[PDB]
Amino acid sequence: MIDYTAAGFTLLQGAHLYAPEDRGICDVLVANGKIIAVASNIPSDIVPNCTVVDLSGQILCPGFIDQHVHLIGGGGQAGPTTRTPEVALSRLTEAGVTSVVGLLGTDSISRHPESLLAKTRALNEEGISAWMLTGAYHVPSRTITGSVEKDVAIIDRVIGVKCAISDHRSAAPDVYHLANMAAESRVGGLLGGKPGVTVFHMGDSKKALQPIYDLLENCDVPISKLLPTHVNRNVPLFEQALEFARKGGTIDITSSIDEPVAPAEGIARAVQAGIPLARVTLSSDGNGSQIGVAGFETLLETVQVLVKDYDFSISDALRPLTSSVAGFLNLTGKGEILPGNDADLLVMTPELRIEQVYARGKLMVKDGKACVKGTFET
Amino acid sequence: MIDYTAAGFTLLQGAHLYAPEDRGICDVLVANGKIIAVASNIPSDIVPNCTVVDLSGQILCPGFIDQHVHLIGGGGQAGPTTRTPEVALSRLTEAGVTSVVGLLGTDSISRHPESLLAKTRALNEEGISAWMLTGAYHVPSRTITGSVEKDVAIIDRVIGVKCAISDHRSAAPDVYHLANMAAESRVGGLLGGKPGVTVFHMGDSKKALQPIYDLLENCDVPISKLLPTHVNRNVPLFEQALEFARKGGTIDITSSIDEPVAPAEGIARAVQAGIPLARVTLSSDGNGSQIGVAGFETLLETVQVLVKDYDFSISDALRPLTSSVAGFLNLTGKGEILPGNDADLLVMTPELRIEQVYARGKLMVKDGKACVKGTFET
Amino acid sequence: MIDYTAAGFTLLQGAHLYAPEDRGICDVLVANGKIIAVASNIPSDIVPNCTVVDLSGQILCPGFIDQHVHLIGGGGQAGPTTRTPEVALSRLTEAGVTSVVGLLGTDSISRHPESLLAKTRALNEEGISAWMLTGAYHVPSRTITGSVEKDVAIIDRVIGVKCAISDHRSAAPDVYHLANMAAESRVGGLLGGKPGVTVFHMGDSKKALQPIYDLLENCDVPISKLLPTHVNRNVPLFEQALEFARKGGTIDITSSIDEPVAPAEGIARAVQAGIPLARVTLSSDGNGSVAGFETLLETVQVLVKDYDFSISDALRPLTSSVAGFLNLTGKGEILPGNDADLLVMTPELRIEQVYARGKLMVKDGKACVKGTFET
Amino acid sequence: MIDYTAAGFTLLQGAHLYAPEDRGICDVLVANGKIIAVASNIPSDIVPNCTVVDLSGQILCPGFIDQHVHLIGGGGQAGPTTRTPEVALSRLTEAGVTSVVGLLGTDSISRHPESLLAKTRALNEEGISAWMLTGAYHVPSRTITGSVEKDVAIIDRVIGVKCAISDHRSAAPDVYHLANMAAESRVGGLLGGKPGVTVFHMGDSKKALQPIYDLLENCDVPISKLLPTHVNRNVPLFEQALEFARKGGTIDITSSIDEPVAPAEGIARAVQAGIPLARVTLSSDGNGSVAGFETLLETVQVLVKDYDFSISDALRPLTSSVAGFLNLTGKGEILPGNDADLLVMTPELRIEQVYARGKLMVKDGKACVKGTFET
Ligand SMILES: [Zn+2]
Ligand SMILES: [Zn+2]
Ligand SMILES: [Zn+2]
Ligand SMILES: [Zn+2]
Ligand SMILES: [Zn+2]
Ligand SMILES: [Zn+2]
Ligand SMILES: [Zn+2]
Ligand SMILES: [Zn+2]
Repeated sequence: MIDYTAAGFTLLQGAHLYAPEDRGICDVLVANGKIIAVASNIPSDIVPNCTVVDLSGQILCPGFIDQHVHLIGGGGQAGPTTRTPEVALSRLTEAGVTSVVGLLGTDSISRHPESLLAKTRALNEEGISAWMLTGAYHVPSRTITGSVEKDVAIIDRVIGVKCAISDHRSAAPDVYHLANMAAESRVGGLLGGKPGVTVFHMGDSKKALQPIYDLLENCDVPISKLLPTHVNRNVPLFEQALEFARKGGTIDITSSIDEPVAPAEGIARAVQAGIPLARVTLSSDGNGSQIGVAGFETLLETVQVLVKDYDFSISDALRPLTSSVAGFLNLTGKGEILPGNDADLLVMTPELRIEQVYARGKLMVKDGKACVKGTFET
Repeated sequence: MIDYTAAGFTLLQGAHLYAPEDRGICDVLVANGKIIAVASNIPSDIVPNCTVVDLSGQILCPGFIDQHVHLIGGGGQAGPTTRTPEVALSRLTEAGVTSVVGLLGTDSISRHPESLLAKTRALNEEGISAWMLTGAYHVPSRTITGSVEKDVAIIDRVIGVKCAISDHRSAAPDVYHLANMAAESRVGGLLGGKPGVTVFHMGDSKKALQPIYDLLENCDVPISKLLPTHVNRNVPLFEQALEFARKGGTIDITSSIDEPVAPAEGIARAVQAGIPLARVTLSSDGNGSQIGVAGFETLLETVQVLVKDYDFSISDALRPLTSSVAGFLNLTGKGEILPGNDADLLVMTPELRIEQVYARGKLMVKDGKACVKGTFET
Repeated sequence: MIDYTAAGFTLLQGAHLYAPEDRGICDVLVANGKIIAVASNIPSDIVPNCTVVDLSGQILCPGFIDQHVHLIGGGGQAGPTTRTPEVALSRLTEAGVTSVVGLLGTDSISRHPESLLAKTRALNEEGISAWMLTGAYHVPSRTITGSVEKDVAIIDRVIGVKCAISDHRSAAPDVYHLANMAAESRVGGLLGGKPGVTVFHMGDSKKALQPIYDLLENCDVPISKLLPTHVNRNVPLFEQALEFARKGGTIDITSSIDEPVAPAEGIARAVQAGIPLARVTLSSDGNGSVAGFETLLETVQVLVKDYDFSISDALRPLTSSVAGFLNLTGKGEILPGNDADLLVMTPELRIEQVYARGKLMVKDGKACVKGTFET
Repeated sequence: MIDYTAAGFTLLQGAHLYAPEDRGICDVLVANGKIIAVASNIPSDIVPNCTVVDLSGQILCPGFIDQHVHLIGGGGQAGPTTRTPEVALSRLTEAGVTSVVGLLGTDSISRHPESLLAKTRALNEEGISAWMLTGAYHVPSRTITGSVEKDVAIIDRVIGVKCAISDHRSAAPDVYHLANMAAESRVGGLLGGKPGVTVFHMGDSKKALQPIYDLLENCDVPISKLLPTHVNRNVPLFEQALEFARKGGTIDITSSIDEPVAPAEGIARAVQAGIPLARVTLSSDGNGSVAGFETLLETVQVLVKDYDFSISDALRPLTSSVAGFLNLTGKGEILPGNDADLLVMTPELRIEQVYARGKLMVKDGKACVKGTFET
C-alpha cells in the first residue's frame, strides 16, 4: 500500500460553479492547496487517496478577499477604552473571507506597523492569506523602515500605503506630502513586485475628492494606483466617486456603512452609471469601532441583497469581493477558479448561505462553523 | 466613639449660591473633596463628624479656572534679567483660582515643557488642579515626546498645544505648519481623552485672524478647537474676534490688558454683539512680564466691574471664568456647583470680596488670606 | 427628599475582617470609593442613601495586587501565532485582582510600551487600578521617551523598569548596562514620586543571581529597589533567592510556576528561613504563554490548608507586601482613607463579591462589570 | 480530454535512491514541486498527464544546500578592481546547489544587505531557494532596519547574522558586542521563526576559538546557535574546532580551502573523532576571491573514493546536516511532503540532471534554465 496522502487530493463534485463566471455543473480537483483541474465529470478515481466531496445541489464560488480590515484592532477615538481587540481567525473564515489586507487607522500611537506585520504573518501561518498596508491616517506616514518606498519594496507582506483625507481626523496633509507618499508607494511596488497602491480613507469634509485630483495634477502616479474607500458615506462624495470611476479610477464601497448609501445600493448605482464592475470593490472596515466593533457579516449580506433585491446575477454579485479585488491588487492565484489558482473556495446553499470554506485547499468551515480556529481561540 | 473623619464631611450652610446659576439660599454638603448634595436646608446632623460652616449673609460660587498662566515663569524678551520667577501657590488661591492651565511663551530656549510639567504636578500635589499646553510661541512646536500628537495623547497633564501668530515674536509659520500642528493636537486629544485645542497668542500684526481662517480652509479641525487669546489688545483684532465668535468660535479675553479694550468692556461688547457667554472666556496671562510681572487680581476685578459698572448679573459675570472655561476645555467636575462635581468653591462677601477658598474640599484661604502655602513659600 | 446618592454610601456589615490583620467581626463604611470608617457595629442609618450589605458569615479582605501581568498579550517565542491576546477585565476581577502592574517580556518588536500604556489607562477607566513597567527583556531598554530615567520621572503610570537576566532569551547585558539602567529607574522614581524599581525576569542559567550581586558592587542603587521574579523556577536559584532576601532584598514568587518549587511551598520556606512576609511577594505572570490568574487564590488556599498559615499571613504576599514594596498608597490594607478595593469570600476562601474603588464588580462569583469589548 | 497539467505530475523511476539514507531502487512521484510519494514500483498511470522519467541505472539524491555564498559578489580587499561579480543561477545549479544562504564579507561599504536581499529574492523567483544572513565582518553589524534583532524577526529571508573574529580584517569586537549581537540574532530567530544563528568567519589569529568560549561565558545563547566557518584553514584552529564540536557545537568546513586541512579530510577526522555528521557541515565560500562551486561535489567524491565513506554519509554535510542546522523545513531529505529538489547522478557521482522545486534545471549536465541576464 502506497501512501499518496501528502498530495491532499480532494475532488469537489457536482456543484454549480461560479468562477465567478457561470460554469454550470462542474467539478473541481485540488492538490497541494492548488486547483489542478476544472471540468465537468472528473473521474472519482483519476488520482489515488482522493477525498471526494458531493456538492450536488450546492454552489461553489471563490473565497472573498477583504481588503480593509483592522487585523490587530482599531478604535481608540474616544479614549483608550475604545481600542478594539484583534481579529480572530474564525470570524474571518465563517464570514467567507479567505484573503485579507490589514491596515491601521486613526491611531498610530498605540498601534504600530510591526504589530500589524506580525499578525499578518500569524494569519498566513494559521491557514489563510494576508497582506498589509504601511502608514495609517497620519501623513507623513509612520513606517517600519523609515520610508514608504523602502517599506513597499522590501517588506514582503506590504503592498501599499494607507492615509486619510477630507476628514476631521486627518494630519492636514498638503498636496506635496500626499504626492510624494503616493509616488513612493508606486515606485516601491515596482521594485518589490507589489501593486504599490495608495488607499485613501475618506471622511465627510465638503472637499471630498479634491485632494486626489490635486495630487494627480502634481504627479505621474497612474490613477489606477489610487483607491478612495468609504465612498458610500455621504451622497456628494459618492457622486464624485462615480465620476472618479468613470475616469478610470476604482472605488471601494464599505460594507459596514448602511446610510446614506447602502452597499448594495452603491454597487447597483455604479452599474446604472455605466461603471464596469471591474472598477468597484467592496470591503468591510471589519474590527474598526462601531460601542461595538464592526463585523464581517455585511459582506455576505451584500451579495444576498444584490441577488435577491436587486436582480444582479450571482456572477455579477460576486465580483466586487473576488475578481475585482484580485484584479485591483494584482493578487495572483486569488479571486477566480482556474486551474493553477489557489484553492480558496466557498460552498454555499442555493440561498447563499455558507456551509464550507476551503483556504488553500484546507477545510476551514464545515456546516457553517469553523473547524480550524485561531491558536488562542476559545 | 467611631471615627468618620476620613470623609472630611463639611457642610456649607446658608449662603446665596450662584452655581453660577442663581440657586438662592442653599446648602452645600461636601465629602472626600466632592460635592455630594446641593439643597436648601440640609440637616446639620445628616452625617457624622461634620464640620458646619455658617455662610449666612455670604455668597458661594465656583472657583475660577485660569487657562493662561506662566506657571514656571515667563518674560525674557529683554534679556535674561527679564525672566520672571515661577508662580507661588498662595498667589493663585488668594486670587480665587482653583484650576489652572500652564503654558510657555516667547522663550522656549531657557524654558522647557518638562519643567512646566513638573510644576503642574507640584501644584496638583499642593492642593489645586493644574494642566498644561505643550509647544510655545515657536512653530514648529518644541515638545516633550518629539510630536505634538504624541504629547497630547500620552502625557496625562497635556491638553493641547500653544503657538503665536500675527506677532513680531512669531516663528513666521506657514499655513501647512499651523494646520498640521492643530490637526495633531486634535487627534492626540481624541486618543488621550483631552480637548485637543490649539491656543493662538495673537500679536498686533494687521493680518490679525487671517492665518486662522487660512488654516480652516486647509484642514478639517473643528472651529471649536481653536482659541485666539489677547483679543482685546487692539480694536481691529477685537472686532474680528467678534465675528469669529459669531461663526461658532470661542474667544479668550486677557484680564491683564486694559487698553484699548478693557476686559469687562470686551465681555460687554460680546454680549451686545449677541454672542453667547458660553463662547467667551477670560484668562490672566499671569506671571508673564509686564518691569513687573502680571498678577491675578484682574480676574476678580473684572467680575466686580461687570456687576458694578455694567449691569451684569453675578451669574453672568461668573461664566467667563467658570462654566465657559470648563465648557471649552471639557474640564469635567469643574466650573459648576453640582453634586458629583469637585468642591472648588469661593466664599465671598456680598460686595464680591473673597473670604474663603476651598480646593477639592480643602480650606485654602480664610479671611482672605492663604492658610495653605506652596512648599517653599516664606 | 434631598438626594445624597452622589456619595455612593455603602455599608458592609457583619463580616469577619482580615485587614489583612485579623480584626474579628467588624463593619466597613464606604463613600466615594474610599473606606471612611472601620469599626464593629456601625449604625445602618449613620448616613443617608446608604446601601447596606449584610455579609454576616462571610470574610472580608483587601483586593489582590498582581504585579506581573502581560496586559497587552505576550508570547511570540515560537513565532507569530504564539502571540497571546490582551487581558480582559473580567478575568482579573473574577480572580480577586483589583490592582495590577503590566509589563512586556521577550517580544519588544511587535510589542510596544505605548500600547501597554494605553491598555493600562483603559483598565483604570474601566474600574480597576493599573500601572506599568517600562523596558522589556531587552537591554538597553526600549522606552517611550528615549530614556529609562525620563520614562519613570514623567510618565505617570510608569513605576520602574523590567529586564531579563540569566536566561537564553536575554540580550546578554553587561554589568554597566544593567547598573546604569537600574540607577536611571532609581533616580526617575525619586523625581516622579515612583518606587523606581528594577524587575528582573530570571531564567534557568547557572549564573542565577550572580548578575545582581555584580550590579550591587557596581552601583549604589539600594537592594530594596531590585526585584528578582520567577525565583521558584529552579532549586539553586530559589535557594540563592532566600539568601538575597536575607540580605535585605525582596523576592517575587510566580504563582503559575508549579515545579520544582510550588508557590505555597516557596512562601512557607521563606518564612521558615527567617524572612519576613513583608519581603515576599506573589505574582501570576498572567497572560503569558495563556497563563491565567486562578493560581493566585489557590496559593492562598494551600498556605492555609496545607501549611499552617493563618489567613492574615497567607494574604500578605498579594496585599500589604506588594503595596508596601511598590509604595502603592491607599492599596493593600483595609484602613480609613484607603481605596475601597475589597473581596468578599466564603469561609473556605471562595470569592463571592469584589469591589474596586467601591464599585461592585463581581457578584455571586461572577463579573457583573465587563471590559468595553468583552464578549 | 480534461487538462491536469497544472499539477506538473512527474514520476522519477528506477533510480538507486539515497534520501540521503540508502533506499535501494525506489520511485519518486512529484506534484506541484513537492514530493508526494516515495516507493518502489509506482504505477506510471497512477496520475493523469504524468511525465515519466526513466532513471534506471542512475542515482537519485537530495539537492545540495550551500550555506556560504557571496551572492552579490565579494572581494575588494585589494582595492576596487578586486570586487567580484554577482553569482549567476546556472553556476549554482550546474554544481548541484538548489538551496543557498547568501552573505557579505570584508566589504560592507560598497556592499549592502538591501542589495543582498534583492538578489536573494531574484534567485527564489528564478527557481531555486535562497536566504541570507544580515551583518558582515563588521561588528557592530550593519543591518537593514537598524537592529540585528529586528532584521532577523522581520525580514522574511534573513535567518541569522554574520561576523568575523580572529582575523586581521575584523573590527576588533569585544565580548560584549559579540554577545549582544548573538543574543539579538537568537531572540529575532524566535520571534520570526528563524534559526537565529551567528556565523563566525574565522581567520588565522592565534586566538582561534577563544572569543567564542568567552562569549559563551558571557551570555546564554545556546552553543547550537554558534557556527564557526573556515575551520580547516589552519591546524590548531581545526583541532580546536573538533573540541568545540565535541562540546555540542556544529562546525562548518570550507570546500574551497584545500590546505592545510582538505575538506574530505576534515570531515573524515571529525567523524573519526566521535563527532556525528549531524554536527558537521560543508559550504563553498563560493564567489569570494572567483571561487567556484565544483569543490562541493568533489568533496563528496573524495570521501567515498578515498575515505571509505558510504554515499549516504558522504552526502550528509551538504544535505540533511545543513537543513537540520538551519531548520530548513522541506529541504535536505527525500520524503513525502518535502520540496522536489533533486539531483540525478551517474553511479560514479557525476551530475546529470537537477530539479529545483520540481522544475528541470539542468539536463545532460547542462543548465537548461538560466538567470534572467545570463549570457
Ligand atoms: Zn477609514
Ligand atoms: Zn478602516
Ligand atoms: Zn501671549
Ligand atoms: Zn502668555
Ligand atoms: Zn518573565
Ligand atoms: Zn512575564
Ligand atoms: Zn569568511
Ligand atoms: Zn565568505
